[PDB]
Amino acid sequence: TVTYTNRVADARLGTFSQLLLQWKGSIYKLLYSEFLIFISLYFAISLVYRLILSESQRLMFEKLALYCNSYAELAPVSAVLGAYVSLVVSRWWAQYESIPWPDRIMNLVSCNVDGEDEYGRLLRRTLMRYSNLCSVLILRSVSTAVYKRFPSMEHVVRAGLMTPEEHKKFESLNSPHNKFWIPCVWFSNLAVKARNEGRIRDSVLLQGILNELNTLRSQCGRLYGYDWISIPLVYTQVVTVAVYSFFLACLIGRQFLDPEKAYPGHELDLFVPVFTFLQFFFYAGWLKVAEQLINPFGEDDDDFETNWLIDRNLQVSLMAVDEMHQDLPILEKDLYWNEPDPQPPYTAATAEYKRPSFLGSTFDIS
Amino acid sequence: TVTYTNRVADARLGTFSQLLLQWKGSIYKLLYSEFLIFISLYFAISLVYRLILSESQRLMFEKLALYCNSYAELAPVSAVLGAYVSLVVSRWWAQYESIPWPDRIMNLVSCNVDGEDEYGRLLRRTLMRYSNLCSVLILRSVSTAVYKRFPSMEHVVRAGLMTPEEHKKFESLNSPHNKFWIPCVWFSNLAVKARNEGRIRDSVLLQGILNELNTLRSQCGRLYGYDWISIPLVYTQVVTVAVYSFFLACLIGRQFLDPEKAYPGHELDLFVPVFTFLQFFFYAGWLKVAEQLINPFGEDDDDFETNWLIDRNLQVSLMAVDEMHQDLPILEKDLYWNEPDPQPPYTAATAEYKRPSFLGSTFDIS
Amino acid sequence: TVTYTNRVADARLGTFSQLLLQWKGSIYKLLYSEFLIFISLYFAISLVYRLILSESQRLMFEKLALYCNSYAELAPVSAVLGAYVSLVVSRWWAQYESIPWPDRIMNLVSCNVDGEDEYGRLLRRTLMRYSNLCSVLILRSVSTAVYKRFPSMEHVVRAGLMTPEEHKKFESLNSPHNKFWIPCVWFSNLAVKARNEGRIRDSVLLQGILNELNTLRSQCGRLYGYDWISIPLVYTQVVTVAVYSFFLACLIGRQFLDPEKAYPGHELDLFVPVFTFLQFFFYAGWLKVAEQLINPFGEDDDDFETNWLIDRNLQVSLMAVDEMHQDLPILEKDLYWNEPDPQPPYTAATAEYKRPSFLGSTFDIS
Amino acid sequence: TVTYTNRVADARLGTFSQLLLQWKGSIYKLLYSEFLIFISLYFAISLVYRLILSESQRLMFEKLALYCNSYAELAPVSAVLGAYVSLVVSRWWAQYESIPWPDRIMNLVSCNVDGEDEYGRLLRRTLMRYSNLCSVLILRSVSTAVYKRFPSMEHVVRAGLMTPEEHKKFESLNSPHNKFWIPCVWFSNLAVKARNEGRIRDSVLLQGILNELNTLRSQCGRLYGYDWISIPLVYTQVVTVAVYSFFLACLIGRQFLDPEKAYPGHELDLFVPVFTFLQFFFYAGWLKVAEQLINPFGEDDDDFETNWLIDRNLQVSLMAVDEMHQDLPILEKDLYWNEPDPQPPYTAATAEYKRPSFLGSTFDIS
Amino acid sequence: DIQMTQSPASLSASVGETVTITCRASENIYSYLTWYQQKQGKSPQLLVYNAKTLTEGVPSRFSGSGSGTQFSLKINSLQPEDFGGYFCQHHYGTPPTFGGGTKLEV
Amino acid sequence: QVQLQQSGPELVRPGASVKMSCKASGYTFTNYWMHWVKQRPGQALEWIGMIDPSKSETTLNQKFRGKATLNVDKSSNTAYMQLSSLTSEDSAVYYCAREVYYFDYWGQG
Ligand SMILES: [Ca+2]
Ligand SMILES: [Ca+2]
Ligand SMILES: [Ca+2]
Ligand SMILES: [Ca+2]
Ligand SMILES: [Ca+2]
Ligand SMILES: [Cl-]
Ligand SMILES: [Cl-]
Ligand SMILES: [Cl-]
Ligand SMILES: [Cl-]
Ligand SMILES: [Cl-]
Ligand SMILES: [Cl-]
Ligand SMILES: [Cl-]
Ligand SMILES: [Cl-]
Ligand SMILES: [Cl-]
Ligand SMILES: [Cl-]
Ligand SMILES: [Cl-]
Ligand SMILES: [Cl-]
Ligand SMILES: [K+]
Ligand SMILES: [K+]
Ligand SMILES: [K+]
Ligand SMILES: [K+]
Repeated sequence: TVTYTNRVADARLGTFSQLLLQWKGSIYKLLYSEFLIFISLYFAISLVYRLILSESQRLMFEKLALYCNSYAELAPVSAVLGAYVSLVVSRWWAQYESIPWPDRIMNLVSCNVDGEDEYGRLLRRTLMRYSNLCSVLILRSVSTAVYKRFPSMEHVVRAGLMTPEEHKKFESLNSPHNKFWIPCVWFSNLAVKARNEGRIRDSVLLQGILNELNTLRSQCGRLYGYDWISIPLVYTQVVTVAVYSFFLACLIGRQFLDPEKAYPGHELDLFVPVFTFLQFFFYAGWLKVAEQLINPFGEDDDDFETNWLIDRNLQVSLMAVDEMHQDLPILEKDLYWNEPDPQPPYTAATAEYKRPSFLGSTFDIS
Repeated sequence: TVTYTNRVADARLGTFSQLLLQWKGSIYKLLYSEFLIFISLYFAISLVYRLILSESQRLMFEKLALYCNSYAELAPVSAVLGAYVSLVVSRWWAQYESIPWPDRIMNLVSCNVDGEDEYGRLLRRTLMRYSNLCSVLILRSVSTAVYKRFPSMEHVVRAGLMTPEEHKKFESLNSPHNKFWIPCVWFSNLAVKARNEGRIRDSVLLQGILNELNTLRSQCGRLYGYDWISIPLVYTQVVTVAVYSFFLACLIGRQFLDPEKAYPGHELDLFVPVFTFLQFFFYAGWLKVAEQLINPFGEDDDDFETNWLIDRNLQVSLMAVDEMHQDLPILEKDLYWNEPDPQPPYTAATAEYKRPSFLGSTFDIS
Repeated sequence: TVTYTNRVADARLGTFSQLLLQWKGSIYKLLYSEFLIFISLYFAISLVYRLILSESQRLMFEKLALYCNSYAELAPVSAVLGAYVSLVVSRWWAQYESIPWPDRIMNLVSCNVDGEDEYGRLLRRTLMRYSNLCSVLILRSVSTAVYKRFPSMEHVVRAGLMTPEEHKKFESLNSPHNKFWIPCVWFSNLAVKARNEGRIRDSVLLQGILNELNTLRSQCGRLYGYDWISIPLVYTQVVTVAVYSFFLACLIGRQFLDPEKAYPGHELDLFVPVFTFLQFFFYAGWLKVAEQLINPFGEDDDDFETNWLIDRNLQVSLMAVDEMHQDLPILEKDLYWNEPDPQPPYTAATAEYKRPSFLGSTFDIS
Repeated sequence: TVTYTNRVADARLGTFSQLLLQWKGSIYKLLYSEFLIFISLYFAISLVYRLILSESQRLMFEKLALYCNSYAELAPVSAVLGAYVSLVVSRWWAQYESIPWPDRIMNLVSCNVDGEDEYGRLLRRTLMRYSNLCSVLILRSVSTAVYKRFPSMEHVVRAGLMTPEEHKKFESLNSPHNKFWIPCVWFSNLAVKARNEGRIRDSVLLQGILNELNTLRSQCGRLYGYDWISIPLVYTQVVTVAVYSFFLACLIGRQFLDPEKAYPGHELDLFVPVFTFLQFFFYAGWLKVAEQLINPFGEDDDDFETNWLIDRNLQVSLMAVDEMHQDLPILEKDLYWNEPDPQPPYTAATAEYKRPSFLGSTFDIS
Repeated sequence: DIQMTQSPASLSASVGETVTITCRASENIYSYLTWYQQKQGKSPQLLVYNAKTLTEGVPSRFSGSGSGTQFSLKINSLQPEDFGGYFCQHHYGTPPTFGGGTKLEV
Repeated sequence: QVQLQQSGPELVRPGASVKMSCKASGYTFTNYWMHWVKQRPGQALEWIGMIDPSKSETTLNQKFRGKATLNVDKSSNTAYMQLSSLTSEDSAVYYCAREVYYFDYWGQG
């Protein structure tokens, strides 16, 4: 979604430093408001201490800052943050791999639903659309980016993802629960009807198509599960309390105290707490990692591109089962027909990558 | 169960702060009683020191508090807590994914058990009910929320999840062990009988239905395993001993000592230990995460909604194999019949999400 | 890719020490430039302090160095680095196992596509090439090492991985998305056509070949996913900010202060911060682990050898379905035909490894 | 390989203490040389300080030791070590589960390759040998213990794992890459030929045998992958640099300084750094865990017993498909034929283990 | 670097004849060799690539062979057009050094 | 049709610098590496270097390290080469060629 994969392909001098200059989906963009509020509260307190407090009040503030500073300890924050963010990242990738792709069903429907006639074409196209509909229905239930594009079931119809008859049949089935599973049932019935009409040879080929359907259903279920079962609220609150406890301590504890009073640890007054602000970006930015990935189907820069996926799948799906049904290129003899040990060429820049075969660690390299 | 997924969809200013104002399934609701006892014991000790102890006794208390405070070390608690809570969270999600869903069997039974006649209808409906019964039986064995709804096998019958004949057959089978596996055997026998009556064409389709049944059986087994094999008691006791040792130390160590005596570290008297109470919410709340998820089938706010699942599954199951058996909508040509590269529309709010195809990191974006 | 597996086979005296003398894919080669910049910035600051600053300025620098040194804390860096590098290492191995291997399809196509005639040969060879093409297409999309060898679809054709007719058919199919999935559809169609021509006996054997194809498609999808879904940028930036914050502190904090001034902790002046430089190799090298493996398909020393894999797969693939189709060695009686309990020999060096059968822990060893 | 499973069966008084007295595959055997070098370097430095250095030089050494001691910090070493050893242990167990076992193919070939005549026997025996050959070939490529037993392909033949005709066919197939995959192709071809000769009834049974073969091929591939893709060298170097940095600091920092000089922390001179040596065993021994398991196919005490596995598999494999083909014991009525609820007896020592059935947590135990 | 040694420096033949130019590699370059034809003043043109494969326009009378370190171009049944410059180039790595050349005169 | 159109002939005084062009057309500019060859009468063709149009990665010949410079303009589909510290020996014919495992299209020079 914010892909920088090609920038970090090699481990060169500025592989990671270069990324500090990027704004899209960056730490600056996510921390902006929070950082400013921190900056303000800090320098506000700083001026109150330098310009308002009396000599006697300043002595109390200095004693209060020493108290607060002794409680700004990251080690407990690092512990709970690391674990929580690890949990979020785990679910984040699991949710991605749970986005259903048509390609596996697409391959079977394209080759095993017979007929080069309009009905065979309508049959194959309708089967794929039942798959894409099972997906679009669940995606608009879990993704705010998709829902805002299909806010009502009418949008789904007008977008060409569901026919008005299907919508009628959809409404006809009375159920109080999410009907995303309906197209998945239609598919199995239509696949069986297709087999009875002789469009699907065996039951082995039919069950094979039914299996890939069931797999797609399990994908939609996983998406439903992660949307329904949030990370327990108590856990989320714990990590924000811990993080905020730290920044609360820093607000006062990290104040630059009087250099003249010579407090151990506060010998220099820089006015601006460089390292405390660097700690804020670290921990507030670290919390923002979880903050952004806790729901990867939202509208964040790094949230999944669910609407593009829908478009790509629609185009590719139909194309593979229609224009490509039993449509192959001209079979030719391959360029290595009479060559048992082909030696495919290398460009000038890639010849260093033509390596001898790795036989095993145990063998002597001679 | 306590779903806030939509609130945390985007990483905005108050994405996580907002959740601190929520009560249901919150850290406040789970810590309430414990916190009050801590508060009390603390201020109770505080008054004894300020108002009761003599000048000589106060010096001992101050020496005792310095001793206790040196043993309030979070680092070892963070170590054992983080590991333990991670184990609980791991089992927590594994148990969720072990809750059986009818949808995969539902799809096969609806399309592969032939007959639009009352027997074909009774056959399909009875097959699904044998699945839902295999589930309801195990759920009421592991979930207190479910058991309190089906305390006796009569409740199961009167609720319409088991027929009185089935209950008679159930009792007839003499076994001292949990019979949740019985409906799962009936299903396989009824599925075979259905095939012999010609209601199930091939064995390929029959074995396919038998496989999805066995999968559901494995789901029930996982639920049985997690209920039977608790996290080892010694491990649970260890983490509570560590946590309580910390709060025991804090009860005395974190007392506000005499400012006049000028003890290093105790220069300011605030009467209320703000950061120690913030540490209590952190660790006591962190322990409550494990405390709540160690049995996700209980009656906690964030425990699974097992009774709703049973209701939803019952409704959807029967509906898909009865009203939807070989019942499809009118096949139409799709809106993109003559469009090879469809361009589904976007709402005004979602046009920014129409992206160019991601081809790969290696390709030049031009 | 940089395999030292045989060197670390045994845990001897210098098993790991020996590896410190290796340059290829080493910590020295990856840190070289960064280290020099650190060295320079350090000794530059060091000379400014020793030779330029006035007695009064030196006192400020010493107070500034004490401030910076108090913020060079590795514990928070270790936390975020360890977690981040673990995530990178996790994805690193997942991407490797996602590199498709022909061997499973290779075995089926070689034995189940009938015909010892030129067509049977052309059929089997064309099937394998559709698999290898599905791979090469995705590899050149995710691997810079491969793309620089196949920068254009013409390179793919001229290299003998795609025929010009296939390229014509390829172009004929209008789609804005990555067409790596095309050969995977052709395969299923060609496999079905082969079955209709009587070259594939049953549908059981056909579906078996179609399944191994779908698996290969899922492999290509995983590669696409890891290339598309980068580790969230904010997370990457967080860990570089944390690491750099530490080295910024060290640049000044780790300066050798005046020994005469007798600062606690700075009693000895060695001019060269041995342990600080050793800490740099540790953390900068630890960050380089993630820096190198975050994209294992690049041109790093330890990045995957994707071009060799392509070559090996091409050679082996065709060879197994052509020269090896229904081509077996002469069946003989094995050397242990009349020996029920064979005792295969051992070399002189390996006789110590002939062990008695492990029966189980519970059995008494007598 | 060094199995102590039965010793640690129960958690008694000396369950783990007893293991400190064992030498085979122990921490003492792996650390011996390193420890002596450490011991020597330490006491060598110690004598130079006590007997050689002048009063003025001793003061510098004492200042140098305080500097080194401040950099012997285990916390960063624990971080990188724990992560690295965890990665090694993960791969260690994954490689074990990747060692192919014949049992699953063995069961199918034994029962589904028809014929009680010499050919049926030769057919089944040759099929199993093609599996065991696919394994032995890969094992001798990744295991130094196996390679030293099969240094050349002639050893494989003379050991009775490959016939000389097979070796001839092996050489006839021209390929520059590791041919471990060859027997796996022969198997699929021989299995198909067997089916065409009427020795394998259906294609369902043939594909079932082909699937278990493909699984075995995937096992060999995993072994090849772990042998080829070493843990990135930079990562290995990082952890040794960190560990050695610590022991370098300890060599000087942990020296017993002059008690008279009364350095804070160095009030007592024991000559022998008991706890520093105990820290050496901890960290150097912890590194030896990774050092030994980074290649579990070597010749370490705790490295896998790959040669015994080869022997066991050979014996059992052939025996199950030859002497056991369609050879069953006399069918009898079981001892519980008329007993619906059998109560198998218990020995005197095990009667305490006859427990009532666990019905579920929710049920009242009455 | 890989050294390309071409011979003969110049060959003289008449129409109808069949000549053979030879390029020899300093080290193994597998089948990575290309043959170019360059007529005085004009820019070179690709004849054979990948050691054997003829390009688009090249007539059947041109053929290449060899592998490893010994390659050769063979022009059978000469024509008037076939008179001019001929050189080879290896394509195994960087820099892709060229051959000395051959002047084919009437 | 693939066509590589280079700049016109140039004349400079020793020590100066020159920058010649090569405009490609009829194919995707960024998908083929661009090479530069030096042609002197009596000597063999010298390989100057190559450039990756996509990322402008240059790979020069050690013999031309300080003499030649490569860069491209993806927008205008033209490649450039700059020769510095020109001497009498830097006088020659300079080509730009397209690579596809071989140099199949050269410029006029
Ligand atoms: Ca989000
Ligand atoms: Ca609970
Ligand atoms: Ca080993
Ligand atoms: Ca890389
Ligand atoms: Ca035990
Ligand atoms: Cl801390
Ligand atoms: Cl599901
Ligand atoms: Cl600061
Ligand atoms: Cl602590
Ligand atoms: Cl089970
Ligand atoms: Cl407090
Ligand atoms: Cl620290
Ligand atoms: Cl996929
Ligand atoms: Cl230092
Ligand atoms: Cl430490
Ligand atoms: Cl494999
Ligand atoms: Cl010690
Ligand atoms: K960097
Ligand atoms: K916030
Ligand atoms: K060592
Ligand atoms: K013990």
